Amino acid sequence: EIDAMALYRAWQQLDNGSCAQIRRVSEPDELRDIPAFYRLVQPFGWENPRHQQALLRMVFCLSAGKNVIRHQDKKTGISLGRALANSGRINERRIFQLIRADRTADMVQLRRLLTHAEPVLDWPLMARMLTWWGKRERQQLLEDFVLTTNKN
Amino acid sequence: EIDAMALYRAWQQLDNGSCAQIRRVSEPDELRDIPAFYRLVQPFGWENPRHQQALLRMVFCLSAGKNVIRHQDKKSEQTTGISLGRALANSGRINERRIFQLIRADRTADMVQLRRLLTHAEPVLDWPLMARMLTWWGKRERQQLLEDFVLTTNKNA
Amino acid sequence: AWMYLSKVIIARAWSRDLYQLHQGLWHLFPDFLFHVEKRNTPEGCHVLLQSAQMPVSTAVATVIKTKQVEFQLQVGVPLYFRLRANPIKTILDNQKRLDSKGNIKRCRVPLIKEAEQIAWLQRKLGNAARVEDVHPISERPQYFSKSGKIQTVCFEGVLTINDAPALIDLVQQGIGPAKSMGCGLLSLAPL
Amino acid sequence: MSNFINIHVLISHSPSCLNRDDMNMQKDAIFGGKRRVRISSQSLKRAMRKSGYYAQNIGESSLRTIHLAQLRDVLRQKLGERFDQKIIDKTLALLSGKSVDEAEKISADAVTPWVVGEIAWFCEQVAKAEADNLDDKKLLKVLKEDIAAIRVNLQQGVDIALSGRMATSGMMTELGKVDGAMSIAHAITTHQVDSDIDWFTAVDDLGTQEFSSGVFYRYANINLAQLQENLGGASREQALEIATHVVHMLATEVPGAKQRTYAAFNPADMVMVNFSDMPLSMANAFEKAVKAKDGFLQPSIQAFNQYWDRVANGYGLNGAAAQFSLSDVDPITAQVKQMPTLEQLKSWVRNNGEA
Repeated sequence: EIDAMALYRAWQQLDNGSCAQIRRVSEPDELRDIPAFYRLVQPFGWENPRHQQALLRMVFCLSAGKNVIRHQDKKTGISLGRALANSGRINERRIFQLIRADRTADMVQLRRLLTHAEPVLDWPLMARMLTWWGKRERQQLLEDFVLTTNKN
Repeated sequence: EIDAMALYRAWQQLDNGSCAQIRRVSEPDELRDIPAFYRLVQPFGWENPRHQQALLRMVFCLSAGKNVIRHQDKKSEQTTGISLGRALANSGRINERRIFQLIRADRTADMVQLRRLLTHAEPVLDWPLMARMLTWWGKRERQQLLEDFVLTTNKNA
Repeated sequence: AWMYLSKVIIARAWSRDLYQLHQGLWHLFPDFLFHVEKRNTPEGCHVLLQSAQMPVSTAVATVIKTKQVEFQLQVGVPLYFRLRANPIKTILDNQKRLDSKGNIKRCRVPLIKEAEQIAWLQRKLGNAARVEDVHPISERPQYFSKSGKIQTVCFEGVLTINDAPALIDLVQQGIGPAKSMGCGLLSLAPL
Repeated sequence: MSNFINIHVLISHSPSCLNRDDMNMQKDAIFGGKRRVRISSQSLKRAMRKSGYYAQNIGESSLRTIHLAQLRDVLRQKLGERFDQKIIDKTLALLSGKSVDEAEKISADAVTPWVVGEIAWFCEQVAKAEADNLDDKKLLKVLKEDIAAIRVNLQQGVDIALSGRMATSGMMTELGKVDGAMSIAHAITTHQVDSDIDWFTAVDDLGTQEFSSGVFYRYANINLAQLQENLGGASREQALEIATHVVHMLATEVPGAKQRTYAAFNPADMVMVNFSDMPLSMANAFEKAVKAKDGFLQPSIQAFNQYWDRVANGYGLNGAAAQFSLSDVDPITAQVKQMPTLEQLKSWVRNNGEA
């Protein structure tokens, strides 16, 4: 499996030029156009193809900013939907919009949400979610969000 | 009575040196010549002479290997689990005449042959039931072993 | 520089454990060194026995033959030898268990490397003789019931004598720990 | 054109920490009434397999395991650029007979030898079948038709073509059964290792034996026809090349860190290679255990030679034969071409017994 907290702390300690150069992508695959990216994800198994489409997503999300995603340890920790709902800055219809969006467009919407909310969550949990990222996971997202928003 | 699953769990967690050292015997009474044995079976009432013979048998079978006898709990439906004879028959590796010559084999001849069968068949079975069988081990428990074997083989065919 | 050497047997009755072998041996004498040559036969347990005193056969400890020797060794001559011993190192317990006096225990640990074991041999012989050829036969650990464990090694080979009386001193004293559990006895033979 | 090539080796090395049992004791074996020290053929084989000589002159060695999950990960990493992960999984699944999910543990029935080149080839056939609308059943059916095409891949798994393979499940049960070409015995010393001494009688009287070294007899033979077949029909030349590397390894390798006692001085203690129609072993030259002279090596060679003479003459062996030994022992009468160095012997094998 692919280390996730490692990558997180890696991103977090990145040099400003690099970070500023990765942030400039506007679509995950464009990371393959950027040298810094490769230098960043080499240690975490980018060379093994299985992980690439995962890494690409992880990094993409992290690329929302240097400290946009705030990782907090679990007391299963805090899921993405839970967090976005906790923020109080995300309207429900954007989650709606996200889970019906097509390939790649979804991630773009996601990263935008992340920059708007600055969520606090269990990063490796999200990491796994991104790792698989199917119909199941999107539905799970919306559900977490709704169920949270109700109680709070 | 003697706690079975306890003895099993102790045997599963014994240290490999003691384990290999025990396996090496060739007759149950030879276990008396081994320290690791005493430390193993003392928590389970070896100190009470009533329980001794029994323990000697149980361990001997267990001595086939650390994972030769695979315990499996009985299903809640069934009143008893898988007995030895059924297990052996289920293995498909044992010949009827081995079992026949087993139950007709003299004190002592008997346990040695059983251990050979156990290593050969690596049976999955309800262990505490086997343990009971070994606690008593008289004409009718032997005959019951043959029964279960023959009848299972006939059932399954 | 006298002694005598005797081939004895102990019935499997008393020969069940290491300590009981000890006992069986002293009971046929109203100190010594011994080497186990066959552990359980049905008849029992064969043993080569070097002693100060004369064995006479008992109920469980049967003397087979006995002859009485003293040593005349000429320096410079090479000889075959056989010695079962337990090479150890003494350390402070890493488990940091404590002694009755109140501080950390000491532990005897076997040397498990071939080179170290041979080194131990040459050291133990020291100036008495030089080892010209040795093979360090690995044996199964022995246990006993206090309770415990010793790990022996059986050296067989060729040495050359450098100091006859010293070597004889060695031969009658014994070489290494656990003298009372089968080790120690050094047997020499003409090439 | 004889079909068997017999390798007889006398090798001199330590008799300790080589091959131990479950209780810290060196393996042994009784022969002719005396206890010899033994190295077990599994140990020999695996020692050769993982040796550097093998890695540099035969190729990569088979990947033997029972852990299908971890093999799955390995095959993904090593083939993932050449097939899609799903084709790999399908292939391992068809060959092993188990389902390859992403579960943590997936065990085969037994530790099986795997050649990654072979697996790759199968991946080809699977993917091709997928593109050709073949169900698994006719896939198996057509693969059964040309097996040599599968055995060609054993040129990247020569240890398997040499010592064989059985499968209990999967498509390998009908496509993976390999009957080994090389037969190999357990190494036994030609002499008694226990000091030949009664210590009682000896203390009254107060050849020379070795102790830190011992002489072992290693026998192996190779079935050339069989090796050719297992390699997918390769030539007798490729056969003989491999057989030569086996003569070398057999003559030189000692399990573990240890090596031959005279490693730095000569290249081999004694080696004889002999072509024939029926394999026959020379172990009986040491039924009567060898007694020392200046150590055990040349009395052992003397025994070997005397017995070779008596057997060859008696049973009429006029197949090719060559021997390398730089000891001056009484010579071996039969038409046995002597070889000044080891390499010359190796080239004599490489050339089907004429060079």
